[PDB]
Amino acid sequence: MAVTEASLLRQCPLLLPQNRSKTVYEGFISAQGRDFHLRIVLPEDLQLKNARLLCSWQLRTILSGYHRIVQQRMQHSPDLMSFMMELKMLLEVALKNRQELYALPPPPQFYSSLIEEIGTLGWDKLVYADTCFSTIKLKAEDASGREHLITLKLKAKYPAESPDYFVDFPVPFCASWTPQSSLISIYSQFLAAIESLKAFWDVMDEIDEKTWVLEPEKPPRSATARRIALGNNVSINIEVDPRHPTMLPECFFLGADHVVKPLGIKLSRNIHLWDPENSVLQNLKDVLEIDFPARAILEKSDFTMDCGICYAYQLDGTIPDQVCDNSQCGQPFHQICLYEWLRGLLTSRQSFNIIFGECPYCSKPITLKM
Amino acid sequence: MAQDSVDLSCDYQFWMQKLSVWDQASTLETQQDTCLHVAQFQEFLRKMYEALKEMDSNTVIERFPTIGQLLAKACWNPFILAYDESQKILIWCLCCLINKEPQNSGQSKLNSWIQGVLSHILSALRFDKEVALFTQGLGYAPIDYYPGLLKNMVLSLASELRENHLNGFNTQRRMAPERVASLSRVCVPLITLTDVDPLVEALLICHGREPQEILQPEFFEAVNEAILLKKISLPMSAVVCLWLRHLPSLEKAMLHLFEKLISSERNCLRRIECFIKDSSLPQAACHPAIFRVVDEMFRCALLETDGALEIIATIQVFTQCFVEALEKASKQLRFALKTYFPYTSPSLAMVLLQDPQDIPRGHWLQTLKHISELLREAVEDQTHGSCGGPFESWFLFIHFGGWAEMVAEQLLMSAAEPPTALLWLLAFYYGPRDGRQQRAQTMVQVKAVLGHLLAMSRSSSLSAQDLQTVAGAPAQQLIRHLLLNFLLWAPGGHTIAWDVITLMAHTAEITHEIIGFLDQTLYRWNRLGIESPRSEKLARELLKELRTQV
Ligand SMILES: [Zn+2]
Ligand SMILES: [Zn+2]
Repeated sequence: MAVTEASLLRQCPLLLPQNRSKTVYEGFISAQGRDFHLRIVLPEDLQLKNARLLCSWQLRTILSGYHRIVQQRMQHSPDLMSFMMELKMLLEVALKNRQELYALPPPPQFYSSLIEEIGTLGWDKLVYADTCFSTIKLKAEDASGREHLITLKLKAKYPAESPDYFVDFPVPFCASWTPQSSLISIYSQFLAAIESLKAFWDVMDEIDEKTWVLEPEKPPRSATARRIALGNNVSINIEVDPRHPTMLPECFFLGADHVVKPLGIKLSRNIHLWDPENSVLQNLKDVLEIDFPARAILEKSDFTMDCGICYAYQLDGTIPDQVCDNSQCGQPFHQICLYEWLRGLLTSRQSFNIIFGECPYCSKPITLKM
Repeated sequence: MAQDSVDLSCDYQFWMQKLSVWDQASTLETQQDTCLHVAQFQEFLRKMYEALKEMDSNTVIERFPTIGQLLAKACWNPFILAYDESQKILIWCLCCLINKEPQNSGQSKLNSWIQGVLSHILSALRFDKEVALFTQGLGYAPIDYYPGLLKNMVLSLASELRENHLNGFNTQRRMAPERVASLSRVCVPLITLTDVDPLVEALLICHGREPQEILQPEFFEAVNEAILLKKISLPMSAVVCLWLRHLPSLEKAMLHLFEKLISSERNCLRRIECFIKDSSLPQAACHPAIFRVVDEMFRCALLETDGALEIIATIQVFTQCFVEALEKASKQLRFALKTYFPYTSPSLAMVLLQDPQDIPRGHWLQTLKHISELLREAVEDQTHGSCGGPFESWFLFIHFGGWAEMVAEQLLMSAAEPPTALLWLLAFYYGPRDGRQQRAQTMVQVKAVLGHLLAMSRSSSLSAQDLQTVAGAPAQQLIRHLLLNFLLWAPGGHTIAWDVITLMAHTAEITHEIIGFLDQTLYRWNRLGIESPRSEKLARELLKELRTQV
């Protein structure tokens, strides 16, 4: 209702006014099926500019951080009713964020059904389960003999709503979930999607075997790009379409302007000779009319010696000179890029011509002297 | 000799009651309001100038009632007196009201008042006190330090903005966002003042971390307008960031390209190429966000007309500029072509990107014959994992000039036994979304027409009526254009071109269309470096004379 005579009853039922002059309320306040203790005190008059509000330690740890907002709302809010509406909203938010600490599943259905279902799959499948039992991860095989993992994240009510499925492979995976469905169902759909993309996989497997793939180093299964190296200090990057892998790829050239140009010309002349019945390599070799090196250098690949902020060599005469003091990063930078970055971060502090801060990549102490 | 007073006597009262509301813009709301209306005020003063110039002072009393109050109110408002020409005109109006030989005291008082207000404009010390005091001692007049002070004032401000940008999420000294908006409003009336340009470029590059827009859209529009008339000359990074923070400004800029291809410079592709390269759109369109929105305005125009040849050519020019700038300035880590052209198979684009400068003139046939095959697959065999439809694969193919126009000329070069796949490509060009029955009927008509044309070419120089027989619909523009390509190609041309052109140019639309066609063709030839000087001179003369009919 509008007035605070029946609306306050209806919208905060478990707040009971103690005093006849309705000034002290005490009781509980509700949020996502959970009641929090709360005790409020007004002045002699109905002004919230000054009021007491005490809570249980349950409620304060959950309204941790938002303390200043609530304190502000005490002073800014006109009526008590609206202040409570706002505090229930606010409370909902603070709970929905830290949903990790605050939950309880319905065991009689849940834990047993999930273990029945993992038995229905087969214990050869399951590879990981989280202590909250929320995330689990299963495995499958290709006919080619490739492992593909699938992460599910489960809610408090597993069979009721959909579980969030996360998978590596590059086409979007679609799983028809029903309330009747279960882990065997989505797993069968996953095996179907695996067998669909077999051809893309074959392509990328053949490439990563018989060629020096360069910068998807140890590439994922999501990865469509393969910067292949050829000759010396020149590369061709190659993006492949999953639905049509054997089809012509997107390819272009990085390196020396004088070496690449005749290659682009030869490509232009031979592109009509592309054929999606052979292999990608077996087509590219006769299209660009050259052979590849099979790992010409395995040790000293092109360790990226670029700014790791601007990703360029040769920024305004400057060289990547400022580096990381770390064995695992060793990442060069520029003065200018790394100065504009460190002057940003909140952690950084500046002496006379020195700034100490965190390396962007590894977050270790790095020093810059202008 | 119609109004001479009425519209102006209304505007007078409007402006005078508005100046009274405004004066001196010492607040927020007077400022925003002045910056809006000022442009019209300028025109009003030009008309007022014309009115007072033609007549004389001190004799006539038409609007002499309140001209004084108007010019005063104007002068003490500095957002008026700093706009493009307002001050110069305001001087003029007071110069007209002066009198050489005052008789009544009113004329002398007026002249004195005029000297007073002029002196206020030019030479009044409304500045800080101690700085005024310091200079007189050193023997400096206002003029010979005003410039440095401004310059040194501007640089200061620019640094502060520069520093506010780097202090993103830092415990110090946040430049109060009120002052940034204030500066943005103050730069607007004086954007054509060269001395401030340093401030603009800093305001646009120093976006800040505030999630709301701290600058107000009166500012973006002024900069945007002024980039396009070439009255400010910023650097490219500034305009790219203006485009990327204010999409309605990129619409108003890409519309200013469509007026360039519709009104002013119809079918002069050299002036369009010059405009596009000089404008920054190609450089700015390396950003995928701006190419998806610039491409969406081209599509809207491609649909409003049902495939106007004038739009197509502009798109071809744009795409050629864009390509060598995507290429030019992204060495490592560039965006993948399915990100600019996200609907088609990337394969197809990767083919159509290959410039025909790079290919021998003889191997163009093979490349086209291959493209045709892959396009036929993409349209007719419309299965999952392909285009959205025929229109999309079309709209791609349209972006790449060179390929689309060489088709007819290669059919003529291989006129004996034309390849059906090329016939398919050509028929597809002039109409997609037809269905095989239509495309087949069109193709067989075209093949018969090609049979007629090879016979006619290997014959002597014949009439134009023999051509109107086979010409004699939904498939007219294809046959028209093929016949024009025949005229330019065959050496039987340059004798009987006029005879066909006059008959074909029924309306003005077909004439304009043919002009456009010929311009596109000469641009294309001169670009690809493919030329037969017969056709060059022929087309130039025809274009010259057809530009007269309009
Ligand atoms: Zn750098
Ligand atoms: Zn590091």
